[PDB]
Amino acid sequence: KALPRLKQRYREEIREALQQEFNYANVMQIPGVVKVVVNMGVGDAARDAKLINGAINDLALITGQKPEVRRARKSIAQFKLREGMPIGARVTLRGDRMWEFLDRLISIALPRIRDFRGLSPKQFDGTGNYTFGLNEQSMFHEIDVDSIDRPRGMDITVVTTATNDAEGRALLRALGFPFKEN
RNA sequence: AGUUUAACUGGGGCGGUUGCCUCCUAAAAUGUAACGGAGGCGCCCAAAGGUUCCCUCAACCUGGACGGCAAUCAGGUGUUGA
Ligand SMILES: [Mg+2]
Ligand SMILES: [Mg+2]
Ligand SMILES: [Mg+2]
Ligand SMILES: [Mg+2]
Ligand SMILES: [Mg+2]
Ligand SMILES: [Mg+2]
Ligand SMILES: [Mg+2]
Ligand SMILES: [Mg+2]
Ligand SMILES: [Mg+2]
Ligand SMILES: [Mg+2]
Repeated sequence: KALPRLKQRYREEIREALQQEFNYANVMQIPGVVKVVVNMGVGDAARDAKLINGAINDLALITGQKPEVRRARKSIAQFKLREGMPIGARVTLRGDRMWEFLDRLISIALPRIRDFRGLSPKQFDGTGNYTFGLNEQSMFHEIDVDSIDRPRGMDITVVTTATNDAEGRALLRALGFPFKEN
């Protein structure tokens, strides 16, 4: 009875546009976004685990889902890290949660991006993938700026079903992220 | 005053060893020496035990920023090279 505007968009207009613009043999060659990944590894828990709790608090308030933290999958003396210390916080999505969060992000954080300049095609990998790292956490609405103690990191990435980068870029710009003009 | 004050030893003495475990020497059953070649043990564990269940890496291209050659990542060749 309730469902996200991007879900509808995908069903009716994005799918039709991509089909027309690439002449797929079948309807569903249309790649579809698979997983929005939201993790973080500070690397500072090796000296103090207090900041990890705050980062997870930010992740929970941003998502409402309870992020996990992983240990030192290997151990490195140079990084002063031993296996078993928690360094990486994760929080994942799927489906309606994926696209509600994506709509909120596109509507709020992107126009809210200080000195926003658009994102380039070239950080793809040719297989329809898209991932990079957030300047600052404070960009988000539900988070409180008066309570942020130290500027820490967040990431909410997107992925595709695209076989190559061509379809990935086509559908992604159809969704309408701010690609550069070069 | 009665006694003790090791053996191995390529002469003795000084060095080193003295039991146990792994490999090679070992001639494709076992076994098989040398002061031959090389390494460890005199523990750890209420779970690192039992069982049931889930699942499997690392190699890999990219980076909304720190964050770098490497921190967490997901897309999608991935057969122990972890
Ligand atoms: Mg894809
Ligand atoms: Mg006598
Ligand atoms: Mg003798
Ligand atoms: Mg002699
Ligand atoms: Mg001698
Ligand atoms: Mg034999
Ligand atoms: Mg003999
Ligand atoms: Mg020894
Ligand atoms: Mg058990
Ligand atoms: Mg992935």
